[PDB]
Amino acid sequence: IDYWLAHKALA
Repeated sequence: IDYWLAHKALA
């Protein structure tokens, strides 16, 4: 992950 935190699948 690493980035996910500031990205997340969101929508």
